Amino acid sequence: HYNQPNWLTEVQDTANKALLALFTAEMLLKMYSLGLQAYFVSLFNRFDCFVVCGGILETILVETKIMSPLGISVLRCVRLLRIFKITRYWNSLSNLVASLLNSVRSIASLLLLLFLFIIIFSLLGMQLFGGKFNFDEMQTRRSTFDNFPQSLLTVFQILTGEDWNSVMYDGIMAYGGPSFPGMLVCIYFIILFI
Amino acid sequence: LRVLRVLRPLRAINRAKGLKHVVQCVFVAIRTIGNIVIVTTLLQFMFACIGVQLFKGKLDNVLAAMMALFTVSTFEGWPELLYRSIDIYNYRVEISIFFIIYIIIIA
Amino acid sequence: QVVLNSIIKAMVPLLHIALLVLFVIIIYAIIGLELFMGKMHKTCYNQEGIADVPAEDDPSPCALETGHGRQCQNGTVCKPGWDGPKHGITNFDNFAFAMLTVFQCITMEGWTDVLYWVNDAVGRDWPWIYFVTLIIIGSFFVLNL
Amino acid sequence: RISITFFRLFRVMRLVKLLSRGEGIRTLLWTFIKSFQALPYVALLIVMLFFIYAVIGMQVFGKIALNDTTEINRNNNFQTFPQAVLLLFRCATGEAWQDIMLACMPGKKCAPESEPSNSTEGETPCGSSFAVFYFISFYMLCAF
Amino acid sequence: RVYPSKQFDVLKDDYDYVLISSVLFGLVFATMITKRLAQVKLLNRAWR
Amino acid sequence: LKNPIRRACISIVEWKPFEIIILLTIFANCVALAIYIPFPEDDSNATNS
Repeated sequence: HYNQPNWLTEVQDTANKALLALFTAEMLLKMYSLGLQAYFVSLFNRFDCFVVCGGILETILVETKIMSPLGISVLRCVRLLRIFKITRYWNSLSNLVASLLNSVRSIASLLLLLFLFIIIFSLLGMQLFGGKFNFDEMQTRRSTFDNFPQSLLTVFQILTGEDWNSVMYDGIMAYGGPSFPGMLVCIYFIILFI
Repeated sequence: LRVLRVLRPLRAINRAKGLKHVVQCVFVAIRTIGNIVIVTTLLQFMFACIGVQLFKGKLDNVLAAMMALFTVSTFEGWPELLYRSIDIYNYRVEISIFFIIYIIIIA
Repeated sequence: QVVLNSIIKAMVPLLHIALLVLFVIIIYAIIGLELFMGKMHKTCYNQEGIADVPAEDDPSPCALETGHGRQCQNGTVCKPGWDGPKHGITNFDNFAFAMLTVFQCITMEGWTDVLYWVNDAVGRDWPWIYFVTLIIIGSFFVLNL
Repeated sequence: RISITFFRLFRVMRLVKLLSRGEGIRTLLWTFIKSFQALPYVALLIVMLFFIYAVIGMQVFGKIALNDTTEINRNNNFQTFPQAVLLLFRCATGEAWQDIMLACMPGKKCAPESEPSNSTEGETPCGSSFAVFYFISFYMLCAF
Repeated sequence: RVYPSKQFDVLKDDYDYVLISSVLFGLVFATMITKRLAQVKLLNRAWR
Repeated sequence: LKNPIRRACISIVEWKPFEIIILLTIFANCVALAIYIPFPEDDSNATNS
């Protein structure tokens, strides 16, 4: 519960190792009661075998010294994966997670296309302004087009539609003051939204 | 508790019958919705415990601070969080991306 | 290539729908030109080129019928100027600027700001119907799309 | 002649006649505006939701303490019914309603004009620290 | 500072990196093209 | 319309590694345009050169 005691934390340690036994007795049984090549190939229990082997190896490793351990974190994460057994029952969540796993293969192309699109638009924005956000002012503007990462995050923020109007006003006022030829910048924003 | 005399529309709107079943289905799936909320809250508790035990060391709660931030981070305010934080400073910024992933998970 | 082809092909039959928005984005804009032609010219420059506000309040005109823009700062001057938009951009004059303003309003972002500005400039309760109709038409068009 | 210059709007109304020339698309309109068959039921539900969530705020958010440049002003007035409807509609669309939620705090003074409002005990007689959940529920219901 | 023997120890300051990269890339491209042409010629000669 | 040798012997260069090298060239161009340190007006610091 986020506390940092010492009298009970030690008690919290040894029991964890015992849990490994509680997470192993079935394993060998499934290697004994069921076939060697039958149980091992299901695409679900094989993940469980990998999880338990990684957990016991991590416990053995954290029994000794290790820099940036993360062993407790991953052990607790694989304890969350124990609820995946609870997910095996009441398949109303197993079907959802299976659909989520399936959808990534299709969505990869769309996310790649979106990333390329934001890349090209960020490059165009960097070319158009290139640090011309002087504004004849001193206050630190929340966005600028001088470096690649800041330009990329500015383009992302404009795409999200958050405070993009002020950014467009600043961009047009940088060079193209309100006039007949000063609106050429403005349309660049509009398309970038739609 | 002053002018509660508006029960007429409840009786009057009982003719279409095309939405009472909708209400019944919503209030029978609200249990699954709450269970999903609970498991997501448990995931948030896990991630927050990891993060605050490993980082965010002081020089709200492991299962409520993220919810309190979400009360202003409903996809309208998390960009405000980035806007304010663009100025510790870079110490565990991944929580923001976590505030992505969790929201993405919700999303 | 196949994904991009499918994306570009999907939007073609809906292209006609997009055309409708153009009409809308003109029609209501024209209404503003009838009702908000140079309504932001009058300002409240305190002494000389500086408004009697903390650079945030709209210097609404000292109208003959008081109630809006009372500018009771213990000594005020109401003169024509540009104290509307932060850069004099979204003023309803310069019809392209009116089109930009109506487009910024139709995206459901900050329309309350210009609503409050115009209400303070001309008066209360008169013009909100226009913005309400614009927003409901935008919602209906989003549903159609 | 303001408020009577609809005839010029009639000219822009002639632009609507262009939509007629899009007969092939006006059928879409003939299937939307004439779709008002199941629409009245949900419309009545949403307007009665607005009624029940509007009349309930009047007594619990009375004396809204309109003040200049403090996110609660004459434009942000609430005690008047049409302006309260305007404010709840603005909150419904999600236009920065977090500020509206943050504008009603238990420690915020609300129109210190009543006789038992002399701040003798240092208490602001304005709780209003329940509108967060109520407005969240309103947003969820309207979205649904 | 003086170098009696024309500074045989340090690389010259007028080294053209771009030309080296260009010639390397051209050599690789020519290798690939010639390999393809030779393979196609052998295949076509086999089938008369 | 001419296919004695050259047209026949040039349509054969459609290798997969050919397209791979073209994509690598495109990626290199994208990376080259990525940094392109901006300057106010014609600052030749041996990088843009």
